[PDB]
Amino acid sequence: EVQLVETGGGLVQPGGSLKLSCRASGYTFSSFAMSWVRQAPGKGLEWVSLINDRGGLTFYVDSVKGRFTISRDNSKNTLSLQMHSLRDGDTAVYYCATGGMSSALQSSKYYFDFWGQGALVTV
Amino acid sequence: EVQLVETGGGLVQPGGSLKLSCRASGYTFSSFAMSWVRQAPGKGLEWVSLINDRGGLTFYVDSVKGRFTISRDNSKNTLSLQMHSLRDGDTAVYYCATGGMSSALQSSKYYFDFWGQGALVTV
Amino acid sequence: EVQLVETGGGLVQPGGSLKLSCRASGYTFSSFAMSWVRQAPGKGLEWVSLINDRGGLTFYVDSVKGRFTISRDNSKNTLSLQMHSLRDGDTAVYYCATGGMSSALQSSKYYFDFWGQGALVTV
Amino acid sequence: ALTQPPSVSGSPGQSVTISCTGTSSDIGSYNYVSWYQQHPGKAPKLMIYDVTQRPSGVSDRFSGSKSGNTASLTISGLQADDEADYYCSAYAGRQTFYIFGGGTRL
Amino acid sequence: ALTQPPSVSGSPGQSVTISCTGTSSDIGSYNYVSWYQQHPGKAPKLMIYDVTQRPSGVSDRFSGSKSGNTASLTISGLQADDEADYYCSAYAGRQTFYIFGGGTRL
Amino acid sequence: ALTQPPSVSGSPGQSVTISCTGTSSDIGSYNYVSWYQQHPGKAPKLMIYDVTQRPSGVSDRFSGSKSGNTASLTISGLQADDEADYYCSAYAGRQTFYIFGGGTRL
Amino acid sequence: DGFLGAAGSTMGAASMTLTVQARNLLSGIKQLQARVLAVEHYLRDQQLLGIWGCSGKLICCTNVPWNSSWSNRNLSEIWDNMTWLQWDKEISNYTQIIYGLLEESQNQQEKNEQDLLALD
Amino acid sequence: DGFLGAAGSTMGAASMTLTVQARNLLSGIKQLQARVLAVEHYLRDQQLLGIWGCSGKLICCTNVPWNSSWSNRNLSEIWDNMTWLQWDKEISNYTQIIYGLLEESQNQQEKNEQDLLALD
Amino acid sequence: DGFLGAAGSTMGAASMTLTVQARNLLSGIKQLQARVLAVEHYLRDQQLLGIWGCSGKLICCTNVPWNSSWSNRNLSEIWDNMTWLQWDKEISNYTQIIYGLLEESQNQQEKNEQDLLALD
Ligand SMILES: *[C@@H]1O[C@H](CO)[C@@H](O)[C@H](O)[C@H]1NC(C)=O
Ligand SMILES: *[C@@H]1O[C@H](CO)[C@@H](O)[C@H](O)[C@H]1NC(C)=O
Ligand SMILES: *[C@@H]1O[C@H](CO)[C@@H](O)[C@H](O)[C@H]1NC(C)=O
Ligand SMILES: *[C@@H]1O[C@H](CO)[C@@H](O)[C@H](O)[C@H]1NC(C)=O
Ligand SMILES: *[C@@H]1O[C@H](CO)[C@@H](O)[C@H](O)[C@H]1NC(C)=O
Ligand SMILES: *[C@@H]1O[C@H](CO)[C@@H](O)[C@H](O)[C@H]1NC(C)=O
Ligand SMILES: *[C@@H]1O[C@H](CO)[C@@H](O)[C@H](O)[C@H]1NC(C)=O
Ligand SMILES: *[C@@H]1O[C@H](CO)[C@@H](O)[C@H](O)[C@H]1NC(C)=O
Ligand SMILES: *[C@@H]1O[C@H](CO)[C@@H](O)[C@H](O)[C@H]1NC(C)=O
Ligand SMILES: *[C@@H]1O[C@H](CO)[C@@H](O)[C@H](O)[C@H]1NC(C)=O
Ligand SMILES: *[C@@H]1O[C@H](CO)[C@@H](O)[C@H](O)[C@H]1NC(C)=O
Ligand SMILES: *[C@@H]1O[C@H](CO)[C@@H](O)[C@H](O)[C@H]1NC(C)=O
Repeated sequence: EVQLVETGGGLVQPGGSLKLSCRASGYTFSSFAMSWVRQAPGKGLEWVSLINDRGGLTFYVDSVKGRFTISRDNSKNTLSLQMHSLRDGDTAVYYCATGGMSSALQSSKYYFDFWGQGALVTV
Repeated sequence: EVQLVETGGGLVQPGGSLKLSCRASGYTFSSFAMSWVRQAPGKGLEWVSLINDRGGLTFYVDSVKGRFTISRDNSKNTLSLQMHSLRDGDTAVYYCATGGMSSALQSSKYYFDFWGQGALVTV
Repeated sequence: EVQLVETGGGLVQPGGSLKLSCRASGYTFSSFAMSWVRQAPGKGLEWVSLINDRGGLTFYVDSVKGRFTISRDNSKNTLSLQMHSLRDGDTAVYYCATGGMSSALQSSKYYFDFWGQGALVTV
Repeated sequence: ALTQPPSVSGSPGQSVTISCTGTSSDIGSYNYVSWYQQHPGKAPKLMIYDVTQRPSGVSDRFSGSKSGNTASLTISGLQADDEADYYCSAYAGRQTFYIFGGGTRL
Repeated sequence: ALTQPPSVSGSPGQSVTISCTGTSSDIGSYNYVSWYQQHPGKAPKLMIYDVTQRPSGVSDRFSGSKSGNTASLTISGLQADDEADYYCSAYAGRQTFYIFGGGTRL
Repeated sequence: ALTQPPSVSGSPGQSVTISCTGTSSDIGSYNYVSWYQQHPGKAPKLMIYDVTQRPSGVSDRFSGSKSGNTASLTISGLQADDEADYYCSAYAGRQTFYIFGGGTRL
Repeated sequence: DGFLGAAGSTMGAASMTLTVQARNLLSGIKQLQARVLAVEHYLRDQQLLGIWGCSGKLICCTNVPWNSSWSNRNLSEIWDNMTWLQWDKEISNYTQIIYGLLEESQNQQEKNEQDLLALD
Repeated sequence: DGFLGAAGSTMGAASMTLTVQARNLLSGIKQLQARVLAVEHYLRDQQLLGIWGCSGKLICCTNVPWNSSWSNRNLSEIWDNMTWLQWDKEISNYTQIIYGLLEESQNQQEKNEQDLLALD
Repeated sequence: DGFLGAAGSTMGAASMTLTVQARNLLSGIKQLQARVLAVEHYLRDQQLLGIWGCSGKLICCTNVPWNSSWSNRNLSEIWDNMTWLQWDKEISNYTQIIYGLLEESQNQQEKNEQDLLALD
């Protein structure tokens, strides 16, 4: 019913850039906050970035604050993460997920409600 | 004339909690700011916490900011410090004292005007 | 046409103080922001302090924030830097310069437009 | 990061608990400690949210709680298909939004 | 913390000075450097407050001053009963409310 | 601080480039990277401001640009009188107003 | 839509048109009296927002907790399945209680701010 | 107490009833003129608070130092042993001086804020 | 100078007299109607400043970018070589466009602030 599919690039060299986009279906995209979470090949999960439902207010983990841009287009049902510099430590499977925030008039979340399949970004 | 008497617990194990209360008499309790100061058995004095005369605005030293709660009841003439975690470094004689702040319409203090006898908290 | 001449003291011992003043001519003093830049005898240039055109709003580099005072008198066409403590690392040629800021209704600068000859402060 | 046991196991049908331990600024202060189950080769799915809440569609064998700075997930009636890498995720305020623990191989 | 001499002494009747040295962010910037006298086995009592002020009931032998980042307490007419651990306490702003120095055994 | 080559040189009349490399929080984010020429024994004078702008009175042989976090000054038609210590100066926001690089001996 | 277009909309959607109704609040002796009374009403509402510590804001968050006795509906139920007319009727009997609490909250805040500012 | 109940109280105690008097400030041709003048007075006071940089506040701290010539009483003497009526009489002759200084202070603050905002 | 003394001055210099004109904005049936209309005008301007998120400020910076089609003059040219009367004529045709953008900007800001406050 609810689906999220990540599409993006493959192998990037240090100092370059790569845009990763998550396409959503099966739910009202504009009604939920979206976030990106990554998993290094040999580690667990870590949070990368969070964007609210409107898209005007964003938050990042400090390690990517000057490198990654998160944006969304609620008419295209598309979430995009544009990454710069892309250091060797950034190799990971990146996932888009629904949840992580709620816009004051909605019940609290503070959890990631729905996950996509993920895409592997290799530096 | 003016008196402050500390009452509280004795020996506590790490990870527990202990409430220490100072009873005041001989002056108008609600007219003065109150604070807690502690002295480790082999050291000098250090400031722990400060509460204003009304009780709504409080300040703490960073080492106890996530562990100690300071509150007062101006109808009961009682100052209470509820401590959590209580690490080995927290063993000390704790004193309650009058002074340390003044509520804008009063002459400046920035000193501890009156001290109680103190109570020893052992971890 | 445009001139800036630094006048100040010579050799100072650690723990003392020294006032250095820059006299301006050839332009409207009150129309430009002023700043101080210093060069250690064997190094390059570093920014020390910045004062706006009115003189009410000032900025300092962290290494001198608690030691140096920058002020200006737009009627006397005089920029003054009063330095305290003056550690061995403060030996340098100090220069006054026009530029470094613009008061919102002026085109952007963010550069030092005009430099004086400099004066050597020795600790 | 949050601390989790590297590996947890038990007999089929046994109730097995996976703990997660943080500090007062995260697990302690906020009652938002979700749990995820990540099957090898698959994306994580949500198993527990808030502290005691279970998403619709999730079996009633998965439950948990919080005490002090320690949160736990208890899986009753352990099945062969429940062995997966489990993660805890705690809200840590506005400065640090989420902290994940190391994975536990059940 | 503020620096104080570990031990100070003198002949009875002599004027003896106990110094306290801080930095510009505390003793220097704020003229609030109080002094306390702690008799062994007793709670500290206030001896000096602000910089030059003396609480009512305190003998006029206790006085002090401040210059630069150094504050001092001078006890004229030293008595046998004046030997106690003396402390300085300086206001250090809103981020750090009070800083105490090490005690001086008079 | 910004990184500059310790020494740069070339034949008279040759176009010689002096680079300056910073990070994203300074050269990258703000297009305010000025260049100064300091003759030995003299105060620095402004040669380039903003990124591509030249002050009036400055010869058209001095020009520059910015790409990524690297800024550069190119001096075409090198003259004997152009050998001086050159500095780059980048705006780094409100917290750090200006950062200068090490000097380059041309 | 225009003035009151959101009147039948849910509470959430109508919050995006707060400026439209606000603009239309201000926009022979009896007619002059009517204009004077309209001005006094407007000023009474502005004074009340001032006292609460909101001043020039259309959406103002406060420090007064919800009692749960005033209304026990879910947050999503109130914002997604009700109009403002229904809500106003639902909590009419508690309006003055809420207003009193808001005034007290701001008074404490002002004193705490003053005392916080008094610290050197 | 209610409206003006604190009139005989000390300056300190009466500061906790500032909202009560404020509410009572706003609450045939001659009567209409009287209402219009009451509105103009209220707005003049609100405009004056706006100019000083206070806006919707009942207690507003400023950057104007006390001259000491206006009044040389102790801080505790003024707040604990005087009423507001006595204080108003005591400094009546300096009211316009204080107001002028407050206006100038805000003007400088606004320019400094604008220039601070202009920094990239 | 006094009221409107800066009318012929450059835009920059006249910004230092904004309080003087402001004070002079507020300062038989037809005369009463005139006073009532003056009050309504004043309140309309104050409401408009409130909606934009400026409230009690004479200089208010915003988040609306300059289009460059409204006016393509240099910043120093506008502030040093023009009066406010000339400027008002120069951009009269774009006044309502600018006002509309300002209203929208504040609405988004208010929602973002509310959602920022909602984070635990
Ligand atoms: C009226 O109610 C219906 C309910 O199905 C809703 O779809 C529609 O958008 C509403 N229209 C409004 C509030 O203008
Ligand atoms: C709810 O209202 C009742 C009075 O109707 C009061 O007694 C109770 O304390 C209120 N609850 C809270 C949490 O204030
Ligand atoms: C309100 O939330 C509770 C859970 O706390 C749920 O059981 C109930 O059905 C909800 N009601 C509505 C109308 O959403
Ligand atoms: C308000 O009180 C009256 C008392 O008669 C009651 O009939 C009415 O239903 C109440 N309304 C609400 C919303 O509680
Ligand atoms: C009136 O003055 C007396 C003085 O003793 C005081 O105790 C009392 O509280 C005052 N009452 C007021 C201000 O209402
Ligand atoms: C006090 O007022 C007098 C004028 O009566 C003035 O000359 C003096 O400078 C004022 N003091 C201060 C500190 O401004
Ligand atoms: C005011 O303070 C001074 C000390 O600075 C003191 O001598 C005087 O007696 C005080 N007066 C009152 C009325 O408190
Ligand atoms: C104000 O000035 C008049 C001048 O005659 C004087 O009589 C009066 O006492 C003064 N009032 C104050 C409070 O200084
Ligand atoms: C009028 O214009 C002249 C132009 O030379 C200027 O010098 C003068 O200051 C102006 N006076 C004003 C605006 O009052
Ligand atoms: C400038 O105005 C035109 C309409 O006249 C508009 O199409 C254009 O997008 C505007 N520019 C910007 C940067 O918004
Ligand atoms: C405006 O600035 C441009 C440079 O961007 C310059 O060429 C032009 O002459 C300037 N015009 C005025 C009137 O200052
Ligand atoms: C406004 O539009 C009218 C259309 O006739 C035009 O004549 C006038 O010059 C315009 N004014 C400006 C400032 O663009």
